[PDB]
Amino acid sequence: HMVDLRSDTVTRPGPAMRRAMAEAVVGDDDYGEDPTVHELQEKAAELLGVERTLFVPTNTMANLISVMGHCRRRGSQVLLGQECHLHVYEQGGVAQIAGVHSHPLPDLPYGTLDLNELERALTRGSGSPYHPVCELVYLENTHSSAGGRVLPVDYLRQVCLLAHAHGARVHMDGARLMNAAVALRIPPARLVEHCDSVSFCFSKGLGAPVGALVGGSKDFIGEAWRLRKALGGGMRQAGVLAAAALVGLAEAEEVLPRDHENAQRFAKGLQDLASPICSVDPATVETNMVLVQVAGLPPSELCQRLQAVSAEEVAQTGRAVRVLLFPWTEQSVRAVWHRDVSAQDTELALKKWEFVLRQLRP
Amino acid sequence: HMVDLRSDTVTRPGPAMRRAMAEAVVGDDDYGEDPTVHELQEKAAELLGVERTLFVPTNTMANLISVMGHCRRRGSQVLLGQECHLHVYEQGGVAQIAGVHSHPLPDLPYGTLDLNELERALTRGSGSPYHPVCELVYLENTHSSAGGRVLPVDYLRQVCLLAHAHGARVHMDGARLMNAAVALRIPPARLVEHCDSVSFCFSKGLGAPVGALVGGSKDFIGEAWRLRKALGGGMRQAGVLAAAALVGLAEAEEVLPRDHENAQRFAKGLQDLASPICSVDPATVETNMVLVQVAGLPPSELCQRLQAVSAEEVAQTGRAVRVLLFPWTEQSVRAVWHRDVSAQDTELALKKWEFVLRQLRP
Amino acid sequence: HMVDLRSDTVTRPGPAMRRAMAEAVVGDDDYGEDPTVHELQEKAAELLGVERTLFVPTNTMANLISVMGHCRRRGSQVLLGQECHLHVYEQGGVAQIAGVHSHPLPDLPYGTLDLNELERALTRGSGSPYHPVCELVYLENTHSSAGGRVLPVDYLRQVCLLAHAHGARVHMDGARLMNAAVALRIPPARLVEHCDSVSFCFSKGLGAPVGALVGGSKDFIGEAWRLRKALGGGMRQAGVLAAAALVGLAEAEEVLPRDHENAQRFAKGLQDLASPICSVDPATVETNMVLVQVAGLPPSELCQRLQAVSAEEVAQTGRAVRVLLFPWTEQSVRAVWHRDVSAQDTELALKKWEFVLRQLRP
Amino acid sequence: HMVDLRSDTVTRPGPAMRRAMAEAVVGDDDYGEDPTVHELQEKAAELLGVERTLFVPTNTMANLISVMGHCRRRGSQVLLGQECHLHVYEQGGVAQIAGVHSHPLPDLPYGTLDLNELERALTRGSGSPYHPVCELVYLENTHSSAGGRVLPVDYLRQVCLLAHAHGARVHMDGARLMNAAVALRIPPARLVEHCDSVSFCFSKGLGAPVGALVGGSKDFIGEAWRLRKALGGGMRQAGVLAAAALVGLAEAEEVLPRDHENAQRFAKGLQDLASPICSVDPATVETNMVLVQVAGLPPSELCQRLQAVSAEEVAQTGRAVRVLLFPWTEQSVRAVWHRDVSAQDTELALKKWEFVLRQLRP
Ligand code: NA
Ligand code: NA
Ligand code: NA
Ligand code: NA
Repeated sequence: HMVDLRSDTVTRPGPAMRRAMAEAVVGDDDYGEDPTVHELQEKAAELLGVERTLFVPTNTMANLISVMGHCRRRGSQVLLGQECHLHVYEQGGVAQIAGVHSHPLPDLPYGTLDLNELERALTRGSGSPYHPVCELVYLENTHSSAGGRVLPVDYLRQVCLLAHAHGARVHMDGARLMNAAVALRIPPARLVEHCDSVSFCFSKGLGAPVGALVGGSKDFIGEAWRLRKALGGGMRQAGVLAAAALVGLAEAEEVLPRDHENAQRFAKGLQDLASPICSVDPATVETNMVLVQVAGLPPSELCQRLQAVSAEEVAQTGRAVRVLLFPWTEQSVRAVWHRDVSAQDTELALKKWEFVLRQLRP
Repeated sequence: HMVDLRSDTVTRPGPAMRRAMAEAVVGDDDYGEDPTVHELQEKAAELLGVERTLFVPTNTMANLISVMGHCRRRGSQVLLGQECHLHVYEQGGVAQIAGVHSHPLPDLPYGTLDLNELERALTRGSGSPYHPVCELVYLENTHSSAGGRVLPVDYLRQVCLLAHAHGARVHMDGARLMNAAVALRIPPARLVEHCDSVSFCFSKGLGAPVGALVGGSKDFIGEAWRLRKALGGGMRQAGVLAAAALVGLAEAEEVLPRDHENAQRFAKGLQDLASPICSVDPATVETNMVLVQVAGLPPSELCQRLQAVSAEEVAQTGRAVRVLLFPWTEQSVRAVWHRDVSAQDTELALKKWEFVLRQLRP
Repeated sequence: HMVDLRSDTVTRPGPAMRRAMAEAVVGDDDYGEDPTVHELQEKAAELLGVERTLFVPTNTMANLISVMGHCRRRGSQVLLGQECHLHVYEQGGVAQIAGVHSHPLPDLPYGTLDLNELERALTRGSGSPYHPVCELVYLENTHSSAGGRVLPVDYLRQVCLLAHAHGARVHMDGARLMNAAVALRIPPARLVEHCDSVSFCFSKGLGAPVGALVGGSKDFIGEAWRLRKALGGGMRQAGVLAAAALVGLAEAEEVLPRDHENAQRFAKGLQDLASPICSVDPATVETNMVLVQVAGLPPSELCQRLQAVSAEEVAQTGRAVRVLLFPWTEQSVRAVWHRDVSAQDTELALKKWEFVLRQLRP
Repeated sequence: HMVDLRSDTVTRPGPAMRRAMAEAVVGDDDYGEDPTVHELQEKAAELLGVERTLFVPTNTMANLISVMGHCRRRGSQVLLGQECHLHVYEQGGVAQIAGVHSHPLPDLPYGTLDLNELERALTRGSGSPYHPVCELVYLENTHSSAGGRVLPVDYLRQVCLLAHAHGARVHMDGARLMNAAVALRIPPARLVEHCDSVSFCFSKGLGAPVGALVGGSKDFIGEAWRLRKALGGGMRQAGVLAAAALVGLAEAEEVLPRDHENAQRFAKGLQDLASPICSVDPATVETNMVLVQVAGLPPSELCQRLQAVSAEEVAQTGRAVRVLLFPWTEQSVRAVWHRDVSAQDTELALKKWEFVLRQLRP
């Protein structure tokens, strides 16, 4: 048995998705003739509260397009977080493709930026021609590096007021925006109301194989077409991929709560072990991610034992569970849940954790 | 009835493709865990005679990655054709994304570059620190703007000898490389032997919904991984798309000849009309493209009548055929054939052409 | 003795210039406090018929700033000549710094672009989102690679009408704009009336050691300040350099005619030699440049003998004149006159030419 | 009377400089024919312990060239300080011109980077293909935003050891490197030994009108020639500017100590006032900069009164001193000394400060 808790991208297509792709009325998206792409775009337009949307291959390109479509002035700056995906895990494309300066701000605890330091950054070069013009504030809901932490609607409101005052636009990396709205029990459009543009991934928690989109005003999405074309994302018969995305877009309000519940149950069960090696605050688990603090054991070696299977595991637990994880920081590991991790898989991992912890118990 | 001859991109998935997508063993390609992507990559590596390949969303990104991975020096130049796809229909991404200077050379007749002007250009900045360092010679086989003209193997050899002498690499835009190998009756690797890297489109004549790849040495493809990731093409479960691509890769050497025959038959049938309005030399038709010279009628109005249907069309011909075409030059229109145009569709178009020409015969 | 006819950049400061630099009321140009910079900027503003000007280190940066300030849209194109300085001798900075696509057009004979091919290029992507947006037409008066050929006021008018129709701006590389206006006997502002922006070099024919400027509307020059700052041209006490430039700006209408007369006299004297090796049409000499066609002798080797001095030269001519030149094409060499070449130096070179030609006379 | 303490850039040419410019043996530096440029370059090479140097218009271009010549890989990162000049006051040219990602680290107190956060950053993407390749560590000696704080030789050594271990190069922004070497009483080459490249400004404390240079190995400076040419800094007769630079380079080890003494004396005199409004620790004054902490008064209004002159100022002090200063932070102002501020000017400022403080003493 294998429980892959490394990321929510490993979701494989389900039966409904696989048929939807093969039963998809397709066309040339470059000519604007794929109806299944057109459906996904307009369904997500109402879901996200934006005028238009634009299907893109990845959410990485979705962010790259947004930065390029907002930060167009030569000498423009984006205000972003120090541990957001755009700054860390996107090859620095803000500079090597967009040519836009980045001023990162701290946000590690709760995925939020200090609105005082935001005001300080938005005002330092508010008019001076000696400083780059900050034209975009980049937010991440949920924040992946912080542990899937939800950004409150109130924090979203304040950021925009501060940004829109100093003449800057607001984009939200909504790679896990459905996870945030599921946790807050609010419609997803209430989080995007306080934004100019948004990104949205289908390949993560929703279960789709490939797909993402940019959302915003009709003009911003119209300018986004040329940027998607130039970056290499002008696919032809992409209604094959939009069909599976439409299925997961409809199954979000029933699949994602299960991943949050499995995350909470795991965090509780791991806390009920009281081990000096591993510590988890079940209240930090806001969505489908559990950040486990490891002490005394290198996070890489803990993952190695959770993935390994020994005869003694079959002695105490009875099963052979290979728990797959990623070491996140130097003292922590990250587990992420999805629709392909069952609730009994969650219990199987907890028992694998029990065995592993006891073997390395101080 | 409707015959879409605007481009070979409008190829829609067949039943075998649609089943292959839904029956695909998929995984996270970003982690290198999609086996169907690995299969398509390894099959095309042997087909093209390259060490490795890399599945990308479009051939536009495949070309962009090749330029970026070859023209890396600050102050680098690419030698390309004046009417090649990279120079005209890719939003100038060689400059706005790659930051690479372009020196275009004429290529309109046969898709070939004058080896004298190439040698002169390769020598002007061979050592001078006042000129950019030419690091890539960009070729297009087949050449789309010229009418799918095939580049001879000997011409390919000479270009490399001239380039490899002055320390430049050779990339071939093989968006229609399978069409070239079918016309030349040679395996595709014999055209790529005289290259460092190559591009290869699946979404055109091969019938796939989405997909392309970059080919070359293992080192070049390893550098291509970061460029695909940074440009936004690092998809996750892309074995869904690779599965349909594998079907078209196996059906190419039997589907594309039918498209060449339909193109030749159409050009002949148009030549057997002897009309002063339209003229086509059936010897210029080397592949699946027919460049029709228009006289007396603006090329846009010819396309409008071929798509339109009138009561008199049902009087003279008996059917209602909507032939879809794109005006190409100021005095010509471009027709491109694919697997979704049947041989009787070609005859239906020829009859629609007859009617249109006869109404405005002067 | 030495007559350097390689370029007009080798002009060394005169006595009036050297005192003007040492007697210059200077200040911090970055703070806008250098009055000698302010004087040169406003004097050139009236001279060129522009609202404002901006002193820059080189004319290379002046062009780079103009392209950046006009071609600001992501996916913008500049229409320029194939043998203009921006395309050939500026390290392809239109792409590697500005990130702007370049569509070069032929202009070799008279430095003019075929207005039909200009219309064709300005219309091909006039609205299509598949093509880059042409936002700048780049002209060169005089054209250096063509042999200092003057662009007529009428040709300037037509280009602008064609450009301003399709919503593009016009910049003129006026590195030798005073040479053009001196030849046409018109004030320099009459050539810039048909332009949006202009460049202007002081280090060439005017005699200054360092300096250039960008001219245009007050907004374009205000946006140019940030671009000059970012590229590294925000000098501090540059009134030292502006003072020498103001001297040459006042001495242009008395120094430059002498360089044109010496060029014509040389071309005549060389034509009155009737040598099969060298040929010069004295009517192609429009300004201070003479393009000498060489046949039977590699242009590099002719320059080597003109620079060399032998005992036999002292036998036939009596003097030891080292004529310094540049081989320009594969069958031509380029001579350029300036204020540091005297009229007797011109006669000394012609005699050195006589001797050299006779030694290699077929 | 007027004391300009806003920056050390306002240094105006002295008589020896003004004579040196007018007595300069100049030539075309682009052809490598300006001997005075060659002299300044060779003298600074021995002074800084580098193989070669390259005269550039500004130190902004010198830094831009260094970043471009080090951070050349597509997907490269520079490790720099959060308040360093490259990150704040250079229009983000690291991205909008160089296309290089920036990971800034805190440095506000002592201008030093936390070697733990540096090691952590140098290891996060030491091999991972998901992270940009860190190729340059950027240091600033002295650190301008921190108040001219000197970086110790030992701290410089450790940074290189950490960088050279993880395969990164070290560049030092030596805009005020002579101020650092005067404070440390060491030859300047001992600070540059722990570097690959360095920058060096002449227009600041040294007194020159215009000029700076890049230093490093012969190969790095050879690559710097094309970058200086492409950015627009390839001047012709720059021995005019190099001549004045040679004067300040020889007068540095006797002029800069006077500026350090005036800064210390001022800070002491301000400390001997014991005012609740303004506070300065004279031990933070390491060079020619005094960071004055302001309380109760917005820093802008303090500068307005120090520049203003009233009848009561002539009543209490007897003179009319206009002290020119820049508000630096939200609670501080920055004073910088240079050769054009005399020791009695410092006493006149201190008396102007006394008056201003006493009027608003609470
Ligand atoms: Na997925
Ligand atoms: Na297709
Ligand atoms: Na000069
Ligand atoms: Na100065």
